[PDB]
Amino acid sequence: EKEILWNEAKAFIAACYQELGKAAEVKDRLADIKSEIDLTGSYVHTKEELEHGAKMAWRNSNRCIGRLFWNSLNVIDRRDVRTKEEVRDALFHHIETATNNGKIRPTITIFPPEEKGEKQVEIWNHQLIRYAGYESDGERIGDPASCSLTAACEELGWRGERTDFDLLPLIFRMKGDEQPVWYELPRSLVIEVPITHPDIEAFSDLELKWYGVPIISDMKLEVGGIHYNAAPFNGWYMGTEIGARNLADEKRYDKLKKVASVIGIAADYNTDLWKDQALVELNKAVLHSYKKQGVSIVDHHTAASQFKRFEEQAEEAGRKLTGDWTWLIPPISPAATHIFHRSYDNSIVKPNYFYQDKPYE
Amino acid sequence: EKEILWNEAKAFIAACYQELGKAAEVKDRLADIKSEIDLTGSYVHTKEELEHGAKMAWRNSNRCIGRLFWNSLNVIDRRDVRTKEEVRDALFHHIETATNNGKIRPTITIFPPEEKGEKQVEIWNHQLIRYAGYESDGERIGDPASCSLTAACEELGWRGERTDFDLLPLIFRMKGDEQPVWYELPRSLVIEVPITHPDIEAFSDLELKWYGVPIISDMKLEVGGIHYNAAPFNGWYMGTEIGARNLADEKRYDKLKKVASVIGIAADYNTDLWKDQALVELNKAVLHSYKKQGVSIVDHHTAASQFKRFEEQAEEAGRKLTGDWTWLIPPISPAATHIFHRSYDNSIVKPNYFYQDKPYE
Ligand code: HEM
Ligand code: HEM
Ligand SMILES: N/C(=N/c1cccc(CO[C@@H]2CCNC2)c1)c1cccs1
Ligand SMILES: N/C(=N/c1cccc(CO[C@@H]2CCNC2)c1)c1cccs1
Ligand SMILES: C[C@H](O)[C@H](O)[C@H]1CNc2nc(N)[nH]c(=O)c2N1
Ligand SMILES: C[C@H](O)[C@H](O)[C@H]1CNc2nc(N)[nH]c(=O)c2N1
Ligand SMILES: [Cl-]
Ligand SMILES: [Cl-]
Repeated sequence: EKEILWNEAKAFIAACYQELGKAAEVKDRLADIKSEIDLTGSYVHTKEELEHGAKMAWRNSNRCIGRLFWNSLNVIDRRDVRTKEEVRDALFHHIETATNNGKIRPTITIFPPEEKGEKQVEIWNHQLIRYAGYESDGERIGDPASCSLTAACEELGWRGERTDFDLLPLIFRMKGDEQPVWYELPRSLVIEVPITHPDIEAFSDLELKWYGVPIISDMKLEVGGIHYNAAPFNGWYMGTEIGARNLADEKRYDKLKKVASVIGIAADYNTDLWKDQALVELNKAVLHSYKKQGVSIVDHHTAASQFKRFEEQAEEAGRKLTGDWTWLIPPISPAATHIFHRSYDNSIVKPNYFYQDKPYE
Repeated sequence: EKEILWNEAKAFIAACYQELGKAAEVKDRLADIKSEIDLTGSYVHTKEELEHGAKMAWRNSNRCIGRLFWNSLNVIDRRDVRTKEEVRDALFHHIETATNNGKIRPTITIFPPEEKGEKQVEIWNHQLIRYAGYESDGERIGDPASCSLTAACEELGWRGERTDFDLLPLIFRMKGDEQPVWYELPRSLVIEVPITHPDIEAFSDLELKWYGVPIISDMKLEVGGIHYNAAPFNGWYMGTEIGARNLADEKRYDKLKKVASVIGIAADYNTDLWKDQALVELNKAVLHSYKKQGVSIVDHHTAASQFKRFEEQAEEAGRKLTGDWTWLIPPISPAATHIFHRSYDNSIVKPNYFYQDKPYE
C-alpha cells in the first residue's frame, strides 16, 4: 500500500521539480518523503507541489478543450479545515472569488485528502451551483440530471420551491458524521444569466436562464499518490455546454421544440433541419446573453483555436499530448474545428482528475 | 496461404448458409470447396453466396449509418468480364441502374477477384462519379480531394475544362496492361443537382451543384477468403456528406464564407456562430434541392432513426452490433441523435469492405 504511494511520489516529485527548475532539490525531498511515509503512512505536499500538481492534473485532462490556460489556475490550499462551518465558508469563498463579478477566475479549492482511503470531507454536489430536478407522476420539473440528489436532499429536511431553477443547497458530510449537512446558497453569491436573443425579442418568452460558474465538486484530484477526493474546481462555460446539451438534451431541459416555436419555424419535418436551426439560435442566444451581462464565456470555435495553441505549446515543450476525441469535439459543428480532423491518444497521465462513486444513489 | 483461405471459407459458408436456412447443405459444399482449393488454389462462390456475402459485408461496415437496408442490396455478378470494353459497359450500366431516374437503387457490381493477389481489374476512381481538382500557383479549382487522380488522368492524355465541376473519366487498368485506359462519362448517365434554397433566392448565385449518386469504387470486398478488389457499390447520400463536408471543409470546396454572404449574415465574429448558421442553411438547401428534383437523399436525423431500428433489428436477430462511433455521428447536431449518447464496439467482422492502396500517388 505504501509501495504504490512511494512509486507515484517518485514519479511526481521528479517531474514537478523538473518543470519548476528544482531538479537538484529532488533527492533530498524524496529522502524526507520516504521517511515521512515509513513513519506516518503518507506524506504532505508543499504548497508549491500542490499548486503545480493541480495545474498538471488539468493539463492531463484528456476530455478538456480549455487546457491552454492550465498554468493560470488559481489554487486555494484549504487542507487546514476541520469543521463543517470551515468547509461551508471555504465553498462560499470559492464561489465568490471564482465568480469575480463575472470575470471568472479558474479556481480550485483543495480540502484534506483521504487518509487510509477514509475521506475527511465528502461532497455530495456534482457542481456547487446546480438546479434541482423533480419527477412526480407525469409532472417533470427542473433538471432531470439532479433528480437523485434532489430526492436525497429532500430526505434531509430540505424542500425546493419546485421552480424549474431551484438552487440546490451545498451538501457534504464530515468524517465521523453519519449524515451530511446542507446549507442553502446565498443568492447574492450566485450569478445567473437570463437567456435573450440579439435579434429575436420573443426569445425571452421562454424564460430561460443558467448559472454563471460551473464548479465541478465530485471528482477526485490525484497528485503523486495523494487522493484529494474533495477539490472543487471551475473554469468558464463553453457556450455549447449550455445551449447544445443542458438546455437541448431530451433528458435535460428539452427546449428545442419551444425554441423552434419562438423563432418562428415549424418543428414537423426532419428534412427542414429545425433541430439544427434551433440549436444555432439557442447557442447564439447563450453567448450573447453571457457577454451582454459581462459573465465570462467562450464559443466552441474560439475554444478549439485555443486548444490548437495548447497542442502547439505541448509539442514545443516536448510533452506528449493526450486527449479524448469523443469529448473534445463540440456537439455542434464539430467538423468545422480542427479537432474533428485529427486523432488523439487517450492514455491516462497522472496527476489527473478522476470520477468517484456517488455517496447517494 | 490456402490455409487462411480454407479457414475463412469454413467460417463464411457456415454463417451464410445458416442465415439462408441451408445449414444442412454446408458439409457437402465445404467438401467441394476443400477439393476445389486443393486442386485450383482458390474457390468460386455461387451466386447465392456472393449476393449474401455482399449484403453481410455492408451489414458489418462499422462506419455506415445506413445499414438498416442491408438486405435490399442489388447485387450484379460481373465475374464474367475479360475485356476493358466489358468493364466500361459494366460501370456504365451500374451508374444507369443505380441512378434509376433519381429513385436510387443501392447496388454493387462485382468484378473478378484477385487470383494470387493479382488483380484482374484495377479501378483508379475513388467514386465512379467525381469532380476533378486542380492546383496551379495560387489558383485552386474544383475538388482538392481529386488533385492527385486528376493529375494522373492528365498524364494519360485526358484534359479537363477546368470548371469547378469537371466530371472525371472512368479510369481502370486491366491485368497484363502496363497503363490504365480512361473513358469520358456520358453526361446523359450522370444526374446532377443544382443547389437552391427553399426560402433564400440569392442562394443560386453561388452556382453550387453536386452529383446524384455516390458510387465508391476503390474499396475491397472480402467474402470468405476471396478478395473482390474491384466491386463498386452505391447507396444514396446523407445530406450532411454534401452540405457539411464536401462543400464545407476548408480542404474541399470551402463555401461557408460565401454561404454566409448570400444568406445575409456577417462572417467576422466566432461568437455570432456564422459557420454554424451557414452549415444549417447550406444543408437545408442540399436536402431541398435533391427532393425537389426527385433524387433520393436522407437527412441525418431520419438516418439515425433508421440506424436505431438497425440496432433493434440486430439484437432481435441475436447478432452482435459493431460500429465506429467517430464516423456514425453526423458532422452537424450529432448530440441530437441517439448515436452520440451510446457507445459501439469497433470490432472488425467479415465479410466486409476494406481500404486498399491507391495505384496512383
Ligand atoms: C477555463 C475554462 C474551461 C473551459 C472552457 C473548459 C471546457 C471544458 C468542457 C467544455 C468540458 C466538457 C464538459 C462536458 O461536456 O460535460 C471540459 C471537461 C473537463 N474539464 Fe475543462 N474547461 C475549463 C477549465 C477547466 C479547469 C479549470 C479544470 C480543472 C482544473 C478542467 C478540467 C476538466 C475536466 C476534468 C473535464 C472532464 C470532466 C469529465 O470527465 O466529466 N477544466 N472542459
Ligand atoms: C443506402 C444509403 C446509404 C447511406 C445513406 C449511407 C450512409 C453512409 C455514410 C454517411 C457514410 C459515411 C461516409 C463518409 O463520411 O465519407 C457511410 C460509410 C460507409 N458506407 Fe454507407 N450508406 C449507404 C449505403 C451503403 C451501401 C450500399 C454500402 C455498401 C454495400 C455501404 C457501405 C459503407 C462503407 C463501407 C462505408 C465506409 C467507407 C469508409 O470507411 O471510408 N453503405 N455510409
Ligand atoms: N466548463 C466546464 N464544463 C464542465 C467541465 C467538466 C465537467 C462538466 C460536467 O460534468 C459532466 C456532465 C455529465 N457527466 C460529467 C462540465 C467546467 C466546469 C469546471 C471547470 S470547467
Ligand atoms: N452515402 C455514401 N457516402 C459515402 C460512403 C462511404 C464512403 C464515402 C466517401 O469515402 C470516404 C471519403 C474520404 N475517405 C473515404 C461516402 C455512399 C457511397 C456509396 C454507398 S453509400
Ligand atoms: C480524425 C477523425 O477520425 C476523422 O476526422 C474522421 C472523424 N469522423 C468522421 N466521420 C465521417 N462520417 N466521415 C469522416 O470523414 C470522418 N472523419
Ligand atoms: C457515448 C458517448 O461517449 C457520450 O455520449 C459522450 C460523447 N462525447 C461527449 N462529449 C462531451 N463534451 N460531453 C459529453 O457528455 C459527451 N458524451
Ligand atoms: Cl454543466
Ligand atoms: Cl462523397
